[PDB]
Order: sequence, then structure tokens, then C-alpha cells
Amino acid sequence: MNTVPFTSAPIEVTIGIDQYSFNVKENQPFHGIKDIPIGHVHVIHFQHADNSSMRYGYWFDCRMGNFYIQYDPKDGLYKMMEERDGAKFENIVHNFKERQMMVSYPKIDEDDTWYNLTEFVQMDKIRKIVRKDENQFSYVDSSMTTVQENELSDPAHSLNYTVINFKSREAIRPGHEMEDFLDKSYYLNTVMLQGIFKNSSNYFGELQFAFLNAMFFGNYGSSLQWHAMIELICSSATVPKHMLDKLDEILYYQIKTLPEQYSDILLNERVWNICLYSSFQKNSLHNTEKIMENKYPELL
Amino acid sequence: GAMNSSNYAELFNNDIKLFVDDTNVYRVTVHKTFEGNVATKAINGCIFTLNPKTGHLFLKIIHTSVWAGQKRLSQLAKWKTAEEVSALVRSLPKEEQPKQIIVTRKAMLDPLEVHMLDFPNIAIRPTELRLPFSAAMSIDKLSDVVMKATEPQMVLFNIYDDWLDRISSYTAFSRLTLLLRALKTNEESAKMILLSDPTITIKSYHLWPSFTDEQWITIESQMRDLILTEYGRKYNV
Ligand SMILES: COC(=O)c1[nH]nc2c1CCCC2
Repeated sequence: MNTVPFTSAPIEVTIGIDQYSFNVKENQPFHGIKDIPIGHVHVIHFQHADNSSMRYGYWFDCRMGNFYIQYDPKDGLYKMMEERDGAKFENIVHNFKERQMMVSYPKIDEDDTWYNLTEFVQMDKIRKIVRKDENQFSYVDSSMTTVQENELSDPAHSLNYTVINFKSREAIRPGHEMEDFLDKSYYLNTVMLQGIFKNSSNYFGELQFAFLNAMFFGNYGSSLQWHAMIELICSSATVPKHMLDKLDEILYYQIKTLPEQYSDILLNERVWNICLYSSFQKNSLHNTEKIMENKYPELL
Repeated sequence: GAMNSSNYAELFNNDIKLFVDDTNVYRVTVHKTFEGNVATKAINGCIFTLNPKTGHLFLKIIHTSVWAGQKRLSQLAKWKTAEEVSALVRSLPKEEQPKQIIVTRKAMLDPLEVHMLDFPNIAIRPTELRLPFSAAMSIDKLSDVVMKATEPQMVLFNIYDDWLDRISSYTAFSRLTLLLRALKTNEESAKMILLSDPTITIKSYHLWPSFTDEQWITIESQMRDLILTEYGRKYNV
């Protein structure tokens, strides 16, 4: 189990660590989070008390370095930092643990929620979506735009999700206009899976990451990306059986985890009704359809 | 975007544009089977593609063979339309290709947009006008060429005959739609109006009689009365 220590907490802030979250009061004696499960990526996130504008945060993997959080009063945010001095980092952290100034990552032993939400997400791939190569962790916030949004403005601060457009020359074979538009299998399997993602684990990783950024940062472009990636599978008549089974589980846990009160904005009614009730895969998402109907029947 | 009564004069500016109407692409008769079930029998059809400024009609004839062994024909028909339209654009020299294609039904938007992804500069738009182009098969010469086709075929017409020599395209188009609207509301009466007189003939190379300006006024008035009449007979007014 690893630690993300904090220099101090000089402004009042709601802190998130994966699906959990707690309030720190201005200048409270908080020195960070302990007992973080090794083996998964993680995200540590921020919403200032005084300005709920800009949720922001950092994706990281404790295997990839020693990371701490330091408030920057010039730029006005809690910044993630790496300490290359391993020994010095251990000496400081051990002082904090002996003074119990850390919140414990509160994992329940029955609970696989974080694992199920991040099964296919890997730091190396996050870092290609979020281009900032000098750091081993990735900053995201609510306002960041995606490459596709930048085509419909700063390239350095963008989310480079894979571009998906059903009315594009990539998606439609010359001479198969009707077939390719009404059945997206060509686009799903040959263009995206075989050609771009290489395998369904990379496709599912981007999908899961898109979803987590939509949920934690209210990042609109990520929400668009999550839904597009779902719609491309559900609108393909030919999907490997194992992909649909895994997708049903992915979505199930993502619907389970969504805050009930953010449903109206994070869930596209058209895409979900189409996917669950009209599409080629309408009968293939038994777990997802069952939770959607019992938890958000208004949307349908 | 869409096309309504605010930007009506845009039809007659000098940006090439075409209407596309697909309401006669797939035509059937419905009949009883020996077993007392119901079945369809398709008949020839056509795509109505029309430059409103010049009157050039590009009449693509849809021979029933094109449906043999196919399923979901109402849906295939929109895609076949879009494909024939794209094929047409690709056959015109660049300076003849449209800047805009306006479809009369919004269900054609996606099929045509997908087929024209190669032509990103051609705008595909809907319209809020209820245009009566379905009545195109009430023009005898166009009906005749469609029903006699034994194979796919494109026949070119000028739907305004020689009118543009005497009137503006704005006025020719408005005559055309009055004519079509009437033919669509009561084909018999409308056809009675156009052709009971011998003195007035349809030239071999035209679709409509050779009316003088004064006789067109009389015709136009009679068609307005027809439309108003049927509107009463319909709504009991
Ligand atoms: C200025 O602080 C550092 O460079 C540093 N290195 N490791 C830690 C810190 C801050 C205190 C938490 C852990």
C-alpha cells in the first residue's frame, strides 16, 4: 500500500480519491492519503470550497514513482509533484504516519468497484490521451476539450481521445454506403479494433477512462466519447461474443457507480434508449439493461 | 440549414442547386393473394431531381428489377436515391455540379450526406416547404416514359418548356407548383382544365400546352379555384 502525502492544505477543498471524497477545512492539519491499493491506476481530485468552478485532478500509479501534493499560491491549485529522492520521501512520510495526519484509503474487502471501473485502464495509455510527457501523472479538468471538439483550442491542453464519427470517410466504405452506415461492424472491427486500438482491451480502456473523466470532472467531451464508443459497439451487428459480455459488465458497474443526482446530465437519453431497445445489441446487455431500468427508468 | 418562406428567393439566385424528391422511387400496387393474404407488386419508378432556376429535370427511371430479391424496400429506396444522385453529380463537369441539394423529405438527409461525403462543399439541406413534386407522375409524358422503361434509364426534360423566354424563374417555378398542387388535389379536374381545348396544343418537345400569356392567366386562375374548391369539398367550407 502506498501514500500520496500533502505539504499542507491551505485552502478549503473537497478531495476525491477514486470514488471516495472528503472535505478538508482551510489550514486543517491534513498531510494526505495512505493505504492506497497498489495495482490499479488512481485519480486524486479537487473542487475548491470557494470556487466550485474547475474540478481538477491527477491520474497516477504509485508503482511509477513517489508523488506528493503541494498547494501553489501563484497558480491557485493543488499540484501533483514527484520527489526523485526516495529516502527523503520515506523519512517525511513516516513522520506523518507516526502523527496520524493522513486519511486512510477506505477500501472494503468485498468491494471490487474501483477494479471493475478501471480493469482495462493503464497509465501508459492515459499519458497518450493527455500529452504532458515530462510528468508520470496526468492532469485533467472539467474544461479540457477533446481533439474532435477542436475540429468542430489550445492543442497542449487537449484530450486526444480516438476520433469516432459515423458520417466520416473513415467509417464508410466506397460502395457500401448503406451497409456501413446502418451496420457499423466494418468501422468497429476493421477500422477501430484491428487498425487503431489493436485489441478490445485498449478500446475498453479508453472507454472506461472517458467515463471516469466525465463522472469526476464533468468533462463534457469525455462524456461524448464514452457514449460514442458504446454506440459504435451497439450499432455493429457483428461483435465478438466476449466483447459484449465484457461491455455488459463494464457498463453495469459504471451505471451502478454514477451519482443518482448527476444522471440527467451524464447520460444521453437518445444513445441509451437506442442501445438498449433498438440496436443490433438490444438483447445483449442483460445486466446493464436491468440496472438502467431499475435505477433510471425515467430516462427510458 | 432548412429551407422555408424567408429565403424563398435563394432558389433563383445563381448558385447551382437541385431539388431531390424520392416519393415516386418506390411504387407499389397492393392486392389479394389467392390464399386471401395481401401482397405488393412494384411498378416502375423515378427520382425527381430538378434545378429550380433552369427547369432542367433529371428524371432517373427506377426499373422494378432493382428491387428483385431485396428486403426493406422502403429503406433501400432512400439509399438507392442517394446513390443515383451522387452518381449524377459525379457525372457533371465540376462547374455544373450543385452547390446545394435540397431534399423534400428529411429521411433522405442521412442517405444523401453519407453518399456525398466525397463532396464536402455541397450542402445537403431539408426544406419546410410542402412541395407537390409527388404529382410529377401526373404529367402524362413523364408517366409514359417511366411506365414504358424496360431498364434503368435517365431521361432529361425541361419542366418549364419555353416559359423562361417570357417569365422569370421565380414566376415559372410558382406556375409549376400551382400546376402540381392542383394535379395532386384533383387530378381529373386539373387535367380537364389543361386539355379540353384543341386550339392549344402540347408541342412534341414540351410537357405542357402552348398557352399565350393571357391563356395562362386564365389557366392559373382556374387552378387556384380548383385548389380552393377541393379545400371546401374536403373541409366542408
Ligand atoms: C517540498 O517538499 C518536497 O520536496 C517533498 N518531498 N516529499 C515530500 C515533500 C513535501 C512533504 C511531503 C512529501
